[PDB]
Amino acid sequence: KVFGRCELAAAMKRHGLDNYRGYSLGNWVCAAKFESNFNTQATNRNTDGSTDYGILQINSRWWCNDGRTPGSRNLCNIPCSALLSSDITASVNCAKKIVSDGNGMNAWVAWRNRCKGTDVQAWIRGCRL
Repeated sequence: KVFGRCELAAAMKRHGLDNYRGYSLGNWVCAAKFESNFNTQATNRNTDGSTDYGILQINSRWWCNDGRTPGSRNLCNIPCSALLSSDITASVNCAKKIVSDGNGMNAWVAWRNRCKGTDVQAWIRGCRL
């Protein structure tokens, strides 16, 4: 499923991400944007050998089991491919765990590299929420 920006912000807010663990909604929307799109089925391969899966760009090193890398810690207890669902609930739940268990959003590679330091609230401006 593809979302538009405000559509996705509204869905993430409905799922409790606004201000979760201290992070305003735009942080989460920011880290979802990949290859010019918001797509539940997207994957981003990284040069460190890991891959970011799905709408919330969850990284396979620690958080999900990609089925290929031996010794995967799989902290969200989910196959990575299962984060490519049309319903965002599993991805939300895993992202909440990243930030909570990982002690802040520096634990989320996509956000750390692509969103940290920017005016993240721009991602939710102009939307019904």
